[PDB]
Amino acid sequence: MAQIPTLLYDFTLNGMTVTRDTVNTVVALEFLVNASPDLLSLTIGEGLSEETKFKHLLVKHAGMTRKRIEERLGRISRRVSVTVDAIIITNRKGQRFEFNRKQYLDIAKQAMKLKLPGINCVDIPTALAFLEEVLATALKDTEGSQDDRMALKADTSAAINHFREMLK
Amino acid sequence: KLYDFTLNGMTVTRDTVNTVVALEFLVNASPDLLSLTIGEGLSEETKFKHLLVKHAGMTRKRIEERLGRISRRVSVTVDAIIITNRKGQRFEFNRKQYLDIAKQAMKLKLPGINCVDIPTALAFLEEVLATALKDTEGSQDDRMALKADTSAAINHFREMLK
Repeated sequence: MAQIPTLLYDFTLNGMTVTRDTVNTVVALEFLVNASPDLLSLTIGEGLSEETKFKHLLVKHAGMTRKRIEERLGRISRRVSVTVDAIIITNRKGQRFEFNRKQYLDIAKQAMKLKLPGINCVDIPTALAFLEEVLATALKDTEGSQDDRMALKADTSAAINHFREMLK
Repeated sequence: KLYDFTLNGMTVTRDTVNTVVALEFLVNASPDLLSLTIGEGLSEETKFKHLLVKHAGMTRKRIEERLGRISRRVSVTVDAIIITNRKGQRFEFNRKQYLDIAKQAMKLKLPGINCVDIPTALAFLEEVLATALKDTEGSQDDRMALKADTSAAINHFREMLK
């Protein structure tokens, strides 16, 4: 077993206090609905089920700092509504998309623990979705050093190719 | 071959390497990277403890590679380990105190995927999947879906490197 290394109510959203778990689910769903088709494709790729899209977006956002996810919450707070039973996302045209809170809080807990129900393996695609965020963040962190960026790409490329060969 | 390591002309043990490397990460990793790798809500000592045990799990080849790349940002003195950030600011840590904390950190068994080094994390996932794909008791349909989904995830990951 493995899990996302980033592990209540200490966040605020539309005048109400919420958990980090709720914030992560809200921000992931809002991105799912309102990111441009191009940004969504670049972020998670194509051919995923809606629940798997959420899982991969969730673990990327669950790694954000408090500071950065509070900045996100502020930017999108007016687009979201957390009710007793639902998380409701409004798109740029005013259409509302309802997501069952229970259902997505359970999906989120699966994803944070990299669990696949009924399958004896870590959720490898979700773990790789998280590692993509690690890579993207480490790459920005080198952008004033061509050497450090090259070493990071070369070392990661070697590892990802070794992992390709294992499946070939 | 040298049993210990060389840092800025000084012979240092793996214990010192692990502590230097973890402290350099703590100081110079972006807050975004730190959150991804160890989470938040940790005290300053606990941040180091988590970073220590994670870097201690890196192979010698990978840690010796890291050591070379950070050597220009670190200094080991009798009393202190000194980390310099990209702005020239110096952050100093009592060397004996943090070597002692490191011995305690070595006792931690953390559940998070260890991603202070991305190849290390990918090697863990590769091993875990190889095991699952070989235990043919369970569902062949499940295994073929997992293999297909993982290949697609690897292809999406690869795209970030071009």
